[PDB]
Amino acid sequence: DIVLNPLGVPSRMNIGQILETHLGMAAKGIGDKINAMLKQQQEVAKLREF
Amino acid sequence: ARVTVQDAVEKIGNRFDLVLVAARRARQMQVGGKDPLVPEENDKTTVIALREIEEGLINNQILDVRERQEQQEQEAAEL
Amino acid sequence: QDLVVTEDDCGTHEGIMMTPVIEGGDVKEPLRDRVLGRVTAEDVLKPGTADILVPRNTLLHEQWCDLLEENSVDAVKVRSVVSCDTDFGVCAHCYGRDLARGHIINKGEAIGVIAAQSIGEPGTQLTMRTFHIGGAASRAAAESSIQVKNKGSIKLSNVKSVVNSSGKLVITSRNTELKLIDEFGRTKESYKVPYGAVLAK
Amino acid sequence: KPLVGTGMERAVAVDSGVTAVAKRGGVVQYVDASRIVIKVNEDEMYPGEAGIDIYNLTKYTRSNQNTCINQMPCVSLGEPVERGDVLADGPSTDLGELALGQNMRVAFMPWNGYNFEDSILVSERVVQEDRFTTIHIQELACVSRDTKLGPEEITADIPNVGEAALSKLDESGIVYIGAEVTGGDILVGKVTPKGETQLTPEEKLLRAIFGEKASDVKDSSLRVPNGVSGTVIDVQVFTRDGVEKDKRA
Amino acid sequence: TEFLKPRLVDIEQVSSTHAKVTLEPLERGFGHTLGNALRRILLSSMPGCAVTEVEIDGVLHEYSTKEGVQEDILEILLNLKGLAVRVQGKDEVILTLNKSGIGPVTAADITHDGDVEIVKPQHVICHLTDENASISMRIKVQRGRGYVPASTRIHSEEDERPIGRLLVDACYSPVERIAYNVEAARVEQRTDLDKLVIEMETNGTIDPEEAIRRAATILAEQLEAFVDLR
Amino acid sequence: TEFLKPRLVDIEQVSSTHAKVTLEPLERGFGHTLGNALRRILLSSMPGCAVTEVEIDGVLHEYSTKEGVQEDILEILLNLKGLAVRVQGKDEVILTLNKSGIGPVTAADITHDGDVEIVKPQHVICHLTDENASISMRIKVQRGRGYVPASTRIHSEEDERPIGRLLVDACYSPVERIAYNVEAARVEQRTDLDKLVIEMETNGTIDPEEAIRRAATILAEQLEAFVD
Amino acid sequence: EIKELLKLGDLPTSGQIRLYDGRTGEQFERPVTVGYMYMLKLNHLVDDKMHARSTGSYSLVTQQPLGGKAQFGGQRFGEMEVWALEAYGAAYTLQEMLTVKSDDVNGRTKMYKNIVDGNHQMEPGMPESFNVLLKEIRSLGINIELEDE
Amino acid sequence: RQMLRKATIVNAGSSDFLEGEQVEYSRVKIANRELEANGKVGATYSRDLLGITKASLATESFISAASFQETTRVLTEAAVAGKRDELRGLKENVIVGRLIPAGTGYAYHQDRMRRRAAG
Amino acid sequence: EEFDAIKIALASPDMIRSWSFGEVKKPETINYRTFKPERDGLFCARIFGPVKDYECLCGKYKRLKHRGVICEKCGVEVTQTKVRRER
Amino acid sequence: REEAVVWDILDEVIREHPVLLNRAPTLHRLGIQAFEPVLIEGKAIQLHPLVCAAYNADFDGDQMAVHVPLTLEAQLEARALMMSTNNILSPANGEPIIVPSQDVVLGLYYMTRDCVNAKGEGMVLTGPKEAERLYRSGLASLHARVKVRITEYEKDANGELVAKTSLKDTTVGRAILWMIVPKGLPYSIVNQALGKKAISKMLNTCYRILGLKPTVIFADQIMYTGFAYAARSGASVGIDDMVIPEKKHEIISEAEAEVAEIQEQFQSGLVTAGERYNKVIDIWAAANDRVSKAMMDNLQTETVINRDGQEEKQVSFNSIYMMADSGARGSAAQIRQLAGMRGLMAKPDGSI
Ligand SMILES: Nc1ccn([C@@H]2O[C@H](COP(=O)(O)OP(=O)(O)OP(=O)(O)O)[C@@H](O)[C@H]2O)c(=O)n1
Ligand SMILES: [Mg+2]
Ligand SMILES: [Zn+2]
Repeated sequence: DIVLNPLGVPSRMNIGQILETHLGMAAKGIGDKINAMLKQQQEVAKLREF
Repeated sequence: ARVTVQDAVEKIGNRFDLVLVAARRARQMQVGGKDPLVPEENDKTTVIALREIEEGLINNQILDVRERQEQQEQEAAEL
Repeated sequence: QDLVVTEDDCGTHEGIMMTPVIEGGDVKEPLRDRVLGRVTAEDVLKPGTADILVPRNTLLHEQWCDLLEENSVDAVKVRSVVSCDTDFGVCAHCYGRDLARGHIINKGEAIGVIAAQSIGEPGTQLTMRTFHIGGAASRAAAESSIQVKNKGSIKLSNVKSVVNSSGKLVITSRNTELKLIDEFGRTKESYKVPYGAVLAK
Repeated sequence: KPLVGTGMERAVAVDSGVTAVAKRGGVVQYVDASRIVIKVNEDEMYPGEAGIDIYNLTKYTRSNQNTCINQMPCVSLGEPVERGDVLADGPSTDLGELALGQNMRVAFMPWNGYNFEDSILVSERVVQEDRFTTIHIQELACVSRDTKLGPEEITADIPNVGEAALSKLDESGIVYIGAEVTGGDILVGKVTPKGETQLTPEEKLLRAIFGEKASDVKDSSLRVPNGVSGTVIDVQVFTRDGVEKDKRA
Repeated sequence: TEFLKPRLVDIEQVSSTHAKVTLEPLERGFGHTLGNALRRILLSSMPGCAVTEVEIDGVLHEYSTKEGVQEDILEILLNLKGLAVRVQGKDEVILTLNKSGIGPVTAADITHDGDVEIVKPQHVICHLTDENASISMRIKVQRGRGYVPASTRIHSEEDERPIGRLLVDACYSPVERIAYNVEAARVEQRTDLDKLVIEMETNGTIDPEEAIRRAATILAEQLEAFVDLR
Repeated sequence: TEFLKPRLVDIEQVSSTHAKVTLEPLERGFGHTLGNALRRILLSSMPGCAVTEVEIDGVLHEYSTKEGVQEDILEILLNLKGLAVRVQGKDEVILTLNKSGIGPVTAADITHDGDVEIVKPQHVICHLTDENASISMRIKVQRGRGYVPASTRIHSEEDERPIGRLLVDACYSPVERIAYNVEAARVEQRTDLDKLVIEMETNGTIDPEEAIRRAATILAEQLEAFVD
Repeated sequence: EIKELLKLGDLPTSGQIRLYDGRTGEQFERPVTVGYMYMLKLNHLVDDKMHARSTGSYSLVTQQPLGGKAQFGGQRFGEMEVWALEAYGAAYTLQEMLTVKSDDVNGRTKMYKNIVDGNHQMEPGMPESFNVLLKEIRSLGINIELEDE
Repeated sequence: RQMLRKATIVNAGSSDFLEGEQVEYSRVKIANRELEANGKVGATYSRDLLGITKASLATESFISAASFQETTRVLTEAAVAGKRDELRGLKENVIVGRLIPAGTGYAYHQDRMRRRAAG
Repeated sequence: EEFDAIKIALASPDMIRSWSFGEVKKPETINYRTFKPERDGLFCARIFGPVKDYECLCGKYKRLKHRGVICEKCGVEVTQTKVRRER
Repeated sequence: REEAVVWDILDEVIREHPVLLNRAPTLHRLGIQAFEPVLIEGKAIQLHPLVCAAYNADFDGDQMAVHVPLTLEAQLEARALMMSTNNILSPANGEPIIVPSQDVVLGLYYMTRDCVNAKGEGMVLTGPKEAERLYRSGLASLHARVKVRITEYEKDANGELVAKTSLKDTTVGRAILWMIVPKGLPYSIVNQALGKKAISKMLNTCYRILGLKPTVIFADQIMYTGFAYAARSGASVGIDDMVIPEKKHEIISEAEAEVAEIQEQFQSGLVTAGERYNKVIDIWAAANDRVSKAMMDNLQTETVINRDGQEEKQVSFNSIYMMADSGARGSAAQIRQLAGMRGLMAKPDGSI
């Protein structure tokens, strides 16, 4: 969606934005797994497990 | 020129005098409707005067000499 | 505000002797760069006085400056704004090159304004700049020992020291300048020795 | 919502007061894009008054910064809720959590100088999905004053005005609700009475040519500020007690 | 020139929305050449049908709220943007939707017009809360291409301004996602020979097969200009 | 579909080698679509002739030095890569170069051969220092396409490979450089519209104007599989 | 904990991914950090800050144009900005900015007429601010006269 | 150089120096050039350093002095001296909205100074 | 107008009188009802000039035809309103 | 009514007409510059990157004043005196102010900088055209040692240029940059890995040898190639980039028991507040340098890459290290606070 410049991070010393980005992708990673399981209906037992 | 005016500075020398001389010539074409020595090529009067200075056609001394000439022709006509 | 280039050449011989800023071992500012773009004053030739090397009123171009470095000239009287004779302004020659143009300054240029702006700008920019950008202070105070980088012989100018019972030269001058001379006999490193110092040699 | 949050998100959204929160709880009797009625549970429901809470939601209203304040219903028809549950979301709140903007797939890398000094390169998909699309609600007033020459009129009858312009004004001289407007369109027509307008020979010959003398009156109409463009959601009229009300009022 | 043409081999249709298309044999380097060139047209240039104008009775503007309806008009419009529509013959069709009583208003409540096909009849549009509440609207579906926003369309024609028409964004582009993978086609002699696997993901309307045909057609049309005029 | 076709507008031919081609009008995004697709074919798919194998007498490998010759064998081979050759009939021709005495050995010293045409006869190949020195070699030119290096030729073909046959990179593609620039074409109504500026640079065996025609032709031949 | 969560998503522990350039189709030559940053659109829209003015209303005493977009104002040409023109050569640009562009009442109308007439000549005058200054100093009871050539 | 503008004078010349008047260096040099050629009473001088603020207020243009700082005090001292500002500096000309005596304006300004010699 | 220099000097009582076009005796600004300048007040038209271009206060002389025509009745010169910034 | 013919007339007027851009604060004269305007759809002013230095312009919402020089004289003073191109050097120092930064630097750095073997180590090409075709073909890397035959053009005693052809070891990348490099300059200019510091010297050199128009063209070319290759590379800033030295905790516990021993010696009697303040500041100041130099050895190199057979040491291509070494953005001081130790902070009084 957005292309941000790497050179506005090490100078700025706000490393929070990069940790937010890594975790944000991990959060969305798990959202993408749940989206895939809901698209295929699957088991309430299996969704509950994951 | 088009991009940069360094060549026209190299002809006359003083950036300040370059501007006066290009101004004077552009005013002639702007008001008098003096015909340009270089093809216009859709160029504004500011750039044409700089072209003429670059190629070394326009100059403070040359402009003064031709001013005297047109002025003496008009004196001749009045008398 | 008033200071403007008024004349081309006042025809003055007078100027200030510029030497190379060689402070703290590594030359801080070379003489070449310090006299890069200034009007040379007084026919200054090479050691052997029997043939002129450099002329008088001549713009110090990068080429002249490169020649200066082969001969290793240390000191050069150059024409300056301060010593210019021009009344109600200054001469293009006393000033020298318009640093923004890369050639001799144009008569009519408002020099004073450019000077005030150029002294003023860095201060105003370095205020906001280093401050929002840094947090902590990265100073280094360990000004204990002078260690010399290249071999040579110790030269102490302006110094009055007393020998202590250790065998060692303990300095008691306030202004003390230890220099590092090579072979040929040029000054290359400097080192401000303080008061209360123990010299090794 | 923010995908990477802290937990203060919910606290801030609730305590700000911009969210409607349930005092009594119970089951929702009736949802609407305007109102929420909850039937209270007997355990908190007092035996004195009727036990039905009505929360009226505030719809699309102007802020001080001319941003938009809109409350939407969170819960569905016939949902059981406890005390301190979020019943309706305020403007920048997701199901109870505080949502100041929008999370995006971001990649750290240069583009062709399009992200030079902090400059941002965005995908068209962002614009298409109307993410970061925002609606502003600015209030404009037209004041009818009384001058030494005479009272100003809010008539649709305005000297020297196109029928294009007057199409959008109704009988009184007020724009219709729902009407889209753009800079220079007249919102409320007004005219400033002029006393003995001493025109010049050029104006006297002009006024003679079109014959549009148009009475002793000027044009001081409230018109949309230049370049700002949007839809009229609401109109309000404040009149003095004694003066005869407009048809539109 | 030992010219070596590819031909459409396998069409896995995982779903009406998602479809994978293997393509072989491709000569070395043509995998990425065709892969990206097609991806670009398939995203920017693909033609489709989408809701342009909506007129609800008793609704003057999109910011109001209708009684007996949970969703504000804006939210209803955003649901109509997601309404999947095929027009067979005409370029512009106006569908009518009249529904009453308690229930989720679905896309099936629109009067099925002869040529028009609603791909997702269960698509949610409106939730009716009170039984006395009735909603009636006329939804105009136009055919176009790419993405034409209501803001770009409120500064062009606007010959007639009927106080009561609501403009909503139209995603005429049927293609939602596209990626191409170059895999090796271990060919009889050549190991540099490759296959092109195009994973397409559309909404309704366009058929994957038909869309690829159209995109390759547009590219070949644009090449006629260069092969022809020198 | 309001289809919007481009047409070839200006062909500045700076030289037979270098030629700039402006193209308009292009719809948004087609600048890069057509720009890159063409760049890839014009580099890796333009067919042509180039020196593949070189056998010099008295030279067992490319790392040796021949006496009376200024350039090491590697540097000689690199000059033969730059040798511009057209074969008219055959796909493969072996040309012979025998020359002696002091002077810059040029491409004209190669024994003609009827069908084969050397585009640059003044092309420098070798400098001979001593007059008693004579150089003799058999230069094999094959027709192919794109860029086939000796490293990619030894990994695929492992058939006959005796010592002495010097393998050199064979730049079949007549196109030496290609770059395309997308500039804005402020169009009657559309500011979204762009122009495509293709700056080509071949050697002179193939004409840029004809090479562009050819590259687009190969592209349209691949679209024959997709019905229309 | 974040890398452990990434493994649960089958995403890379580095949180860097292989990316392909949309234009060329070729891959970027090193992995790029991708993920989700929560982004905010601040109140500062270009729509609002954008302003431009050729000629407009003028101030009561000083006769200079007003300030601010709401008053349709000319940008303030400050001491700082004047000094820049002083450092350069630019004497006509400076006089312009002092006179026909600000106070000079006769000058601004006359030069407007010239620019529509396409003459591009200045014809400068006296800035009305200076006439005020004089009146303000005479109001103090100091005789301040203009002495002629 | 601008700091070392002024100089104090000892003794008299053919002008009004006497003990310890502070006059600008350029103007006393001008006097000394004509004095040395003609003779008259020779005048010993001594350059004075002025630090920036006072150096700017010591300028013989009172329009520049007023615009800088201390305007009330500058105008009382000028009003009592009956001081006449001939508008030589840049600030002075910018205030009256004229051509700067520098850059482009130096050509025109030097033409006006020679128009002072005749017509 | 084009001048050489500027001089500043103490104002004589009589110098001050020269610039003046009358003595303002009264604090009266304008009339509350006809918002026009009062007699010999701070905004007096008789002293500083006409409020409107080429028009006296009592309104007897109008238009650019009447030039410097001091109206006998109210005592207001028919000139431009600009004068009230200079007198 | 904003009629269509009006746009065409407006386009005709703006042609060759310079406009002044100004940014607050105007500290020095380059805070005003003249440009030839380019009419653009959209409400934002577009600024050339290379002049961002003089304005101190960064695009996180800064605004600029636009002014139109009306008279012919004012137009000429803007085009000759105040034009961007004509104000390349600063009024203070002789160093140039206009120079590529950020992406333009990152791209040229990525191109010039060398890697071990890579695709097509120790190959022979015939000029930069063969190198480029190889890189575009995808048979050679930008950082791979390759013998090339570049022909440099050196100025003689007169105005005539002398031509010299010679074989010099270089990367593919630097050969391709040579194509942008005007004739007159030595190939040694591009033969190093280029940073912002080297590129500034490159443009100054070109200005003093060749002149203004060539440096103008060369500057534009550098910008185009830099940004184009900046997107071709793909540098990113990961959390793993800032690698912490393994030996931080040791250095710190050592420094920490040391300062502790001097605080205990404070109650004893060898210490004033000033003496101990100096001694503690000295201990921590040396510790900070130690941990920083540990991080920078571990980060700057500590690249174990297997050369053509065995292992080698070479410079790290860690993203943050490249950013710092190129001079693109952060300095070693910032990266100390990222990956090393943040250090001694100083109070508003200035006392630490
Ligand atoms: N009160 C201020 C703020 C900013 N500025 C000017 O605007 C510049 C940019 O300000 P800012 O963008 O906040 O600082 P940067 O150093 O660019 O840092 P960043 O944008 O990354 O925060 C400052 O250096 C300064 O020249 C100023 O003059 N006065
Ligand atoms: Mg900023
Ligand atoms: Zn009267």
